Amino acid sequence: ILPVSMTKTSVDCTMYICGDSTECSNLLLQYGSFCTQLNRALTGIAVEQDKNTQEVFAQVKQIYKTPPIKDFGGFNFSQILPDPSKPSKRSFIEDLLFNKVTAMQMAYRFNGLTVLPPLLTDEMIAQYTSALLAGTITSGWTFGAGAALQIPFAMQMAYRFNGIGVTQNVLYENQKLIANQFNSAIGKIQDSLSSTASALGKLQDVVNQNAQALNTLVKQLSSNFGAISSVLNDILSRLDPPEAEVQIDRLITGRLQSLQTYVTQQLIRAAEIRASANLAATKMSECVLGQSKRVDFCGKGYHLMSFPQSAPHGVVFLH
Amino acid sequence: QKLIANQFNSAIGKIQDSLSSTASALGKLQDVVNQNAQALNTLVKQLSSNFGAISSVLNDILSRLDPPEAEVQIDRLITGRLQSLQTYVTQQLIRAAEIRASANLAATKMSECVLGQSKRVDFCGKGYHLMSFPQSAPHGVVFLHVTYVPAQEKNFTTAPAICHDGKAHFPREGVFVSNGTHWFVTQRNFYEPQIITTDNTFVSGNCDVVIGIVNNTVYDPLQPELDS
Amino acid sequence: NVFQTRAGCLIGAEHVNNSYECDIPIGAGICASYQTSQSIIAYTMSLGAENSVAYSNNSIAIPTNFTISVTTE
Ligand SMILES: *[C@@H]1O[C@H](CO)[C@@H](O[C@@H]2O[C@H](CO)[C@@H](O)[C@H](O)[C@H]2NC(C)=O)[C@H](O)[C@H]1NC(C)=O
Ligand SMILES: *[C@@H]1O[C@H](CO)[C@@H](O[C@@H]2O[C@H](CO)[C@@H](O)[C@H](O)[C@H]2NC(C)=O)[C@H](O)[C@H]1NC(C)=O
Ligand SMILES: *[C@@H]1O[C@H](CO)[C@@H](O[C@@H]2O[C@H](CO)[C@@H](O)[C@H](O)[C@H]2NC(C)=O)[C@H](O)[C@H]1NC(C)=O
Ligand SMILES: *[C@@H]1O[C@H](CO)[C@@H](O[C@@H]2O[C@H](CO)[C@@H](O)[C@H](O)[C@H]2NC(C)=O)[C@H](O)[C@H]1NC(C)=O
Ligand SMILES: *[C@@H]1O[C@H](CO)[C@@H](O[C@@H]2O[C@H](CO)[C@@H](O)[C@H](O)[C@H]2NC(C)=O)[C@H](O)[C@H]1NC(C)=O
Ligand SMILES: *[C@@H]1O[C@H](CO)[C@@H](O)[C@H](O)[C@H]1NC(C)=O
Ligand SMILES: *[C@@H]1O[C@H](CO)[C@@H](O)[C@H](O)[C@H]1NC(C)=O
Ligand SMILES: *[C@@H]1O[C@H](CO)[C@@H](O)[C@H](O)[C@H]1NC(C)=O
Repeated sequence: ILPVSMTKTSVDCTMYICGDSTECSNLLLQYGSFCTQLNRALTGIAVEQDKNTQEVFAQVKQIYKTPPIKDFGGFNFSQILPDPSKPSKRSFIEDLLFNKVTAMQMAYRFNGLTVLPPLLTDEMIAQYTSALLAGTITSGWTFGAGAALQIPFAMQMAYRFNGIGVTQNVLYENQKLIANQFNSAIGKIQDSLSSTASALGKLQDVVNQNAQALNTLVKQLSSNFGAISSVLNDILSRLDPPEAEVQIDRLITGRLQSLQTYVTQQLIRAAEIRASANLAATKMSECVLGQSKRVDFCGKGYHLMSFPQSAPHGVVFLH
Repeated sequence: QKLIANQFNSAIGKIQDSLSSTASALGKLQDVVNQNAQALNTLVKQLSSNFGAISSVLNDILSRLDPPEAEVQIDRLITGRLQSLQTYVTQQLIRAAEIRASANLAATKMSECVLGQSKRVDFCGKGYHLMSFPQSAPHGVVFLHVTYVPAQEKNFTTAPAICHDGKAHFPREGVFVSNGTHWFVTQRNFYEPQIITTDNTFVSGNCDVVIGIVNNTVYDPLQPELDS
Repeated sequence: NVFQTRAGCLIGAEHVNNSYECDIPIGAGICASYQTSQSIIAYTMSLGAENSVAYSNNSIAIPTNFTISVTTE
């Protein structure tokens, strides 16, 4: 399991610092481009948050669809292939995942800390991971090397053994024995996903970091920073413009700094992700679309194929 | 070889136009330059901010005030400016880690792509990979990945195996194909059908196991020799 | 002339059913573009052409010919 994109955030710095107040908002202009260079930082994040989801999931130029009649030789893919019944069209296993990953946002937009929507819907991501999977099944591994080429699936596993040094005469003789072992293996994933909350603990932390970083960024409004009171509207009602300058500029310089701390946290955290969205984009090319000769890159043991499955703000491979 | 010469020499021909006619070609590199000139330019405009001081020109306050009061005013400029560098540096260290991550991916290719041949799919570019040509660029590097992409297709009926005497013949490398009459073995990624012989295939098991095996005759090179 | 997205209420762009490559991304799978008397349009992003790969258990497709393509990374 890998994180891919992190929650796209955007801060309104004029509104967070001086809440809806004229006497204060004028003062924030002296500090100048601080406000305007944050949103240049939080935009550079939110742009590559689309680039990550772009590079990982869509490496394929066309969207393939699963052929209706399934003879794979006993391999039962119904689990990982899309289900038309659900209102959103997503494979059975993805649904087990979206249930794991999960006022609060009413007190975030009031201050400025908003959440932009991701470019690609959770629905569209499910159409890619249907194609990639539908290419891997039918077309072999060549659909990423060019136009897809259909191949009998049971003959594909005969190749993917010739990679790991098991001569293909082992497959066809064992095909039924492998069908049972494969179809049962996919059977165990369901329980390990559904019965264990720590399954997505990577992704659930990627979400619990932002909701932790934004929530803390709102509590920062409660700090005096040496000012006589933390409510911007008290000081203005309680003091003259001459003295409020001394008091307010202690709040601004404090709050405006509490964003530059938040942004600096994101840029770092968004580099942590941009490093994981490469490892996810590297697998997706070298693991799903190919066969990986790299030991323990695609998981313990000799590697045959991988099945991508979308997850909230992340991706889940079945190796 | 000649057919590839024309296809290769023409491929390099197209790169020129795609480079010269499209400004977005280097848009990665041109942004790497446009970030610093954007970060430094902003770092100069920061000198125009009052930070709560009575005026933003350091030489005004000193001319306009005593040393006792200027301490109160100047230390608002310093603490502001000195912070506006710690913001700039923090931006660079992050941005220079973004690059240090890309200069590894460029150093990894240069070893595993140019100097070798990469078995890693879509690491060295879409399609099977042959070689890469590094080309310098300002504050960057530009690879020319020469890749092998199959083109024309034909539907072939295939079978995993062949019953000859009941021994199941499997291909050493390649698969069995049929144009509808004759069964041929051919290599996967290019169509070069050869006649099925005991030296194109190897023997394993029997016909009571394999699923999908088809009947045929497997030509034997030896039989016509001893028949001589 | 007010279109509704999943991202939010959009104003000033005619909705278009013709899904193209994303030009100006917006959010929740909507992309806007100035291509069209001209005006701004907005439409559901296209993922690329849909292609059914004909699949059957006895059939394989082996390429008879190739091209050498040079790509710039
Ligand atoms: C693939 O496996 C699934 C479940 O492992 C099969 O679906 C089940 O089919 C039985 C009937 O034999 C029903 O009683 C169950 O309710 C079904 N379960 C689910 C989750 O749908 C499916 O038939 C198998 N397909 C193939 C081709 O073997
Ligand atoms: C290889 O191992 C598999 C299981 O790992 C064996 O298949 C099992 O055989 C026993 C009979 O002794 C059955 O009770 C199980 O149901 C089988 N499992 C499956 C998944 O089919 C198989 O027999 C072993 N083969 C050899 C040659 O030892
Ligand atoms: C393989 O494809 C190449 C082109 O992709 C073919 O070469 C072309 O052949 C036509 C004749 O029909 C000429 O007009 C072109 O000038 C050729 N192109 C080049 C670059 O030489 C080639 O004939 C094909 N080979 C097979 C066996 O189909
Ligand atoms: C399938 O390919 C085989 C081999 O090329 C064809 O058999 C040959 O056909 C040619 C005429 O097309 C004859 O001159 C040869 O004598 C045949 N070979 C033998 C060993 O008899 C066959 O005709 C092809 N069939 C189809 C449907 O394409
Ligand atoms: C390929 O030929 C073999 C014989 O060379 C066929 O084997 C026959 O199978 C049936 C069904 O079990 C038996 O009743 C016959 O006795 C077998 N023939 C012999 C000579 O033993 C085989 O069926 C053929 N392939 C297919 C797909 O039918
Ligand atoms: C192979 O058969 C399928 C069956 O529908 C067809 O769509 C496809 O075009 C055929 N291949 C070629 C090269 O025409
Ligand atoms: C291929 O599928 C057909 C049904 O379309 C079936 O009759 C045949 O036995 C299958 N062959 C193999 C090898 O799976
Ligand atoms: C899109 O097409 C449907 C039917 O194809 C039509 O009812 C609908 O009005 C179209 N959308 C717009 C914005 O015209």
